[PDB]
Amino acid sequence: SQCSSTLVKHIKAPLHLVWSIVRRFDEPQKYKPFISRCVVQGKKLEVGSVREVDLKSGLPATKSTEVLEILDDNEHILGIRIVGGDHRLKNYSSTISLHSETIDGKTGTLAIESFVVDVPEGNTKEETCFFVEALIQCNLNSLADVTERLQAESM
Amino acid sequence: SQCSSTLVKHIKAPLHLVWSIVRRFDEPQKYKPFISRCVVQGKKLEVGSVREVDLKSGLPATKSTEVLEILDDNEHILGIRIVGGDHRLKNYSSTISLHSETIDGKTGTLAIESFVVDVPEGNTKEETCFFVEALIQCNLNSLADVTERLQAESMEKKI
Repeated sequence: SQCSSTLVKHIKAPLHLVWSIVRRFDEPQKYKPFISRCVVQGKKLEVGSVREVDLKSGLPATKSTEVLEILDDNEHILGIRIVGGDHRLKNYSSTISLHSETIDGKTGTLAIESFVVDVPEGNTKEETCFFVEALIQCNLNSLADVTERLQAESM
Repeated sequence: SQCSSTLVKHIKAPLHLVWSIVRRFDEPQKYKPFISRCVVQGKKLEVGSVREVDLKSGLPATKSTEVLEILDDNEHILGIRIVGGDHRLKNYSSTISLHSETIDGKTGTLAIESFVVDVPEGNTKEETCFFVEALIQCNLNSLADVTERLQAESMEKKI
């Protein structure tokens, strides 16, 4: 009836740098490959700020409206809830927490993204949820590439 | 700039049965899981015939317009081309063939499906193809499920 799943990604870059990008609720296109532009109505980073995402051309969907639900600069957590948009996903919530770990002897970040979303009418978990897992996996993969180029650029 | 890939499915049912379903160009609902309605204009399944597919509710796209390109009852090939719909898929074309096999001392069918589609611009092949492979793997796995249940039912009719 509803599907929750958790995606994990190891990143070869320092936590503060990774947070610096993740934390931008007004700039998801920073690393999310399917976003074209983003507009935040109100003060960009408060809990309750709505954003209006425009996806890129030639994808199944074109727009998404999302609400920032948690931004914790302390425990490094970011929660959103999608609330509208032509993708037709219903009741989607997603949290990304960021933990400090050590990868290949140097400092690194674990990304943990959880999400919950209703399985559409007439379709099974087995048909649907691997698409949502894929998108996020892709989103995290891109965060890694982006952050690591940034951490490499610093040298 | 183009996304090309082939998928494979080993199905535990006779070829006559799988083809029985797969050749149904007017009813991809029989096994494809996202499809709600299929209208076919004029001739049912003759090369050139077009189908308007309606997707089920709550999905990122609602309609697809596809064309029958190959229907071969003898060689067991079904080729289609998508030419419209709101999935925004550009130059999608797919083709599926069914082949007979004897594996583990029990008859069966290998299905093998190859697709080709344009990659959305401003996105890379890496970010986008696995999505198309996955949907097809999804249809293939479903085909095995549907087909194999039918075999089991038929084998239940043992008297």
